[PDB]
Amino acid sequence: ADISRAEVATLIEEGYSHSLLAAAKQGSTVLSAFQNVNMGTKTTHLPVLAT
Amino acid sequence: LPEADWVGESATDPEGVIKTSKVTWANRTLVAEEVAVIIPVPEAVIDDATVE
Repeated sequence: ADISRAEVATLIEEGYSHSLLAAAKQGSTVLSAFQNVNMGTKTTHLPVLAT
Repeated sequence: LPEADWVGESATDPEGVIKTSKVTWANRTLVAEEVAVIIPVPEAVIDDATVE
């Protein structure tokens, strides 16, 4: 007979590390690629030349 | 209200007896009752409207 690792139970504790717990966030492409128009209401009309 | 009467003066007639009369009171109540309304609206409508 002998004392295994299972025989000592929770006299052996398991540790924790947050060294893999990070994620860099990525913003939208279109809000950096193009002009951000500040709107004050739901609809803005923009006339364009058409013919 | 109570009623007075003219007494007369006798030891032996039905009159000459001073009549009994009552006073009475009644109860009136204020009972508070609730009146209410709920008016729902979208947040975007509050934000886009030109008035408060």
